[PDB]
Amino acid sequence: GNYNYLYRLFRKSNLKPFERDISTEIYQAGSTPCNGVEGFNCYFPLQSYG
Amino acid sequence: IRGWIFGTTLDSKTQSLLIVNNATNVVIKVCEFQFCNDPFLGV
Ligand SMILES: *[C@@H]1O[C@H](CO)[C@@H](O)[C@H](O)[C@H]1NC(C)=O
Repeated sequence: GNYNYLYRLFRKSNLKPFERDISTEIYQAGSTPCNGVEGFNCYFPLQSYG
Repeated sequence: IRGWIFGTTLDSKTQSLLIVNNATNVVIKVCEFQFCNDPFLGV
């Protein structure tokens, strides 16, 4: 299984044309602030292709 | 005046544009810069 290729799975808004976003900030999917700490409702925005 | 810096957070975890005129050539980069509180040059 090759996991070197990634794709962003969450983002607060859609990308504008030809916009590139490489930030790895933890996406807060809930009402609880993550403060850079992963956990419940606090996900890494990138995910590997299988 | 020598340059401009553009971005959203103007710090790391994201990219930010930097344009700087040295003395004979303008350098433009988009690295994930960690800018200082009061950035400036040391001429
Ligand atoms: C650009 O960054 C700002 C920073 O808060 C954000 O509000 C805005 O949604 C971002 N632009 C896009 C297209 O997501």
